[PDB]
Amino acid sequence: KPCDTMKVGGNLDSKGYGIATPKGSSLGAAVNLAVLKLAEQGALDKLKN
Amino acid sequence: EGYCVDLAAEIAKHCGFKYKLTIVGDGKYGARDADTKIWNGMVGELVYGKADIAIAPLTITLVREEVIDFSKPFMSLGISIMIKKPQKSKPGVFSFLDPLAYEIWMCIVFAYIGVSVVLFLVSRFSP
Amino acid sequence: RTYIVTTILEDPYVMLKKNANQFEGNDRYEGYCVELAAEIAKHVGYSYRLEIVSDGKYGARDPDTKAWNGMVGELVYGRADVAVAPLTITLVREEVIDFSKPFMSLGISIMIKKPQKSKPGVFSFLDPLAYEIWMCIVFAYIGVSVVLF
Amino acid sequence: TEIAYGTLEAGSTKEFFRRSKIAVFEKMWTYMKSAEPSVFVRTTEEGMIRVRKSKGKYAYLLESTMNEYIEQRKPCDTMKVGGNLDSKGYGIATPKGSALGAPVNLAVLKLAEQGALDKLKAKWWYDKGECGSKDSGSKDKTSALSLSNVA
Amino acid sequence: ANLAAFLTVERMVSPIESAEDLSKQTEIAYGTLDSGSTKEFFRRSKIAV
Ligand SMILES: O=c1[nH]c2cc(C(F)(F)F)c(N3CCOCC3)cc2n(CP(=O)(O)O)c1=O
Ligand SMILES: O=c1[nH]c2cc(C(F)(F)F)c(N3CCOCC3)cc2n(CP(=O)(O)O)c1=O
Repeated sequence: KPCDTMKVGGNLDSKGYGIATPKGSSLGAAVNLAVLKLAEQGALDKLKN
Repeated sequence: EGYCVDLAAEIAKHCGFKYKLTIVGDGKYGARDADTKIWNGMVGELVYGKADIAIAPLTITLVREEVIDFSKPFMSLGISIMIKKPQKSKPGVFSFLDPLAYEIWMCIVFAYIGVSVVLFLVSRFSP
Repeated sequence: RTYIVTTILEDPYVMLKKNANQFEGNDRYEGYCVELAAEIAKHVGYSYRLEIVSDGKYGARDPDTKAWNGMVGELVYGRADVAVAPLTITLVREEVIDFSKPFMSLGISIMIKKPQKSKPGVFSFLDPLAYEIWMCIVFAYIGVSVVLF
Repeated sequence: TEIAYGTLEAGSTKEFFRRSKIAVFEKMWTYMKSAEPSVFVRTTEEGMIRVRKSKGKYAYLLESTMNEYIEQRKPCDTMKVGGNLDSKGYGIATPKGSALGAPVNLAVLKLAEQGALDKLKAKWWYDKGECGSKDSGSKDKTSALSLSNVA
Repeated sequence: ANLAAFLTVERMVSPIESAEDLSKQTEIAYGTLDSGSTKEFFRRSKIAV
């Protein structure tokens, strides 16, 4: 609200948020596999919608 | 509740471990001072062991890779332009010559003068 | 030591040079990934060697034979060191080889015929009624003038 | 339903539209799987022939980088609309157990933060192409009337 | 006919479409945040635009 603005044009740079983990952690590779699994199944686009 | 809550729920579903939704103390993302060289926020919680994993929109930079690791980005984004929605503005005096033309009216007036010259040349040269 | 860099002929990433018969070494090609690997070798400081894959395949695991082909299979069986190519980061490829962070994100768009301003002149004037009602209008005009005279 | 649309006959695009969960894209995959005739093509150039010989009656779906590259090539008669449908991205590959992948990723982040990658994009996409400038607003905002009727 | 065409649809359009539209004009201004990585991006840029 109040639905009064709009965004035009494409993106200007290559930005991206990802899951952070400390170095030397054993869970980073299964977390990355879970991120890839959620990306390929389109559930992230469903949550985006 | 929100996006990252369901994201952590999907992480715990597809990985099978208990989680603990905690809040950062200072409310900062992460920054390294030039003097103390001490990271703050969620970055400082991950470096100094105050946190275990951070599920939050943190910007993946080179200076943050030097202390901790990062996964692949789930949602890409970029720098955008914010303007207001163009509503109806008062057009005013420009409304009179607004439709069909901006320059062709002068051609209409010049052809009017030319046809008037032709009419005077025909009508006032018969004797 | 030396290092093997593999890629595939794709535009504009790997393109044939004009004097390809008159060139030698890694400078026989040109494009995006060539200068990308040049910047990587500049910021790291190692010698490389540009290679071309044989089968023309990117990477795929045949489930009957449980075998990978292309540059993925070249990296698994040790035929290459670092693959510098636009290879799609999928779930099935993470389990066999590692990947860096994505440098250029992309998506799926729509390609259309891109119509231009094809607006003709006099032929657009007699559009809205017909090109044949006007002749009947002129014929009825001259007929009514004959009636009046 | 007038202007048709198609994808490539084999590849991860067909696996994406086939295994989609959105009902809109599900109806798209149902229409492209039940079209008469087949909207699928074998190569990219076959899709270019199928688009250019339809005069605005057929569209082709592809990657955004390839679409922006073809848009910047001759005869400069294509254009790309809409946002990205998926969060796809390419990265530098290395085998598992290699000691070089993390310094390669450090170099990738260094080239991304210094903006040299966007400079290479502007070099090999905008400057190398045979089309005009990125602003195609030459008589693309005609407010009132074409002057050809008046002429 | 054309005045009825204007009074029929009333399709309001945007004056700014691309990122080059900001450099193309000077009447409408534009800004970023006073401190942050956005200022580091626009400060250390190499593109003349
Ligand atoms: O790993 C893959 N990487 C790919 C990379 C690219 C490119 F964009 F050139 F980098 C392409 N193209 C896009 C469309 O025009 C033809 C070439 C296809 C790829 N495919 C086949 P997919 O299965 O259809 O995605 C892969 O499998
Ligand atoms: O690591 C960082 N992550 C950030 C993440 C976000 C958000 F998008 F909310 F996730 C934002 N915002 C963008 C606009 O809405 C307000 C907050 C700022 C961030 N900043 C500050 P920057 O340096 O100016 O980018 C960081 O430093």
